[PDB]
Amino acid sequence: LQYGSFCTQLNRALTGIAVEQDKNTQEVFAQVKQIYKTPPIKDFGGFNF
Amino acid sequence: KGIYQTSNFRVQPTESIVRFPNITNLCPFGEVFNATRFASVYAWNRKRIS
Ligand SMILES: *[C@@H]1O[C@H](CO)[C@@H](O)[C@H](O)[C@H]1NC(C)=O
Repeated sequence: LQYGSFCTQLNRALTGIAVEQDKNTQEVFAQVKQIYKTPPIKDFGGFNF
Repeated sequence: KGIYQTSNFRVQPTESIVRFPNITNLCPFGEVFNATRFASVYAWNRKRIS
């Protein structure tokens, strides 16, 4: 406690890093809000997916 | 509006378990400091005390 607010600063930096990682994942994966479903019948011109 | 990760400042009482080996008998301190014949500085005696 004589040293000061080092631990709070490190915890804040790590929390910001984790929030930034979650933001990166959300901004790289949640591009579209409409969850489209694949059709049950697959006849895409002979292309096999 | 958010979620914060913080520390703790609480205090708790103490419960202790003490494990000490099976030992009963004294070891000689009242005769090494009370001996009449003491060794010299070149030929200092060395006694293992257990
Ligand atoms: C040496 O002997 C005296 C009495 O003879 C005793 O009071 C003293 O405690 C002894 N020394 C040690 C280190 O026990």
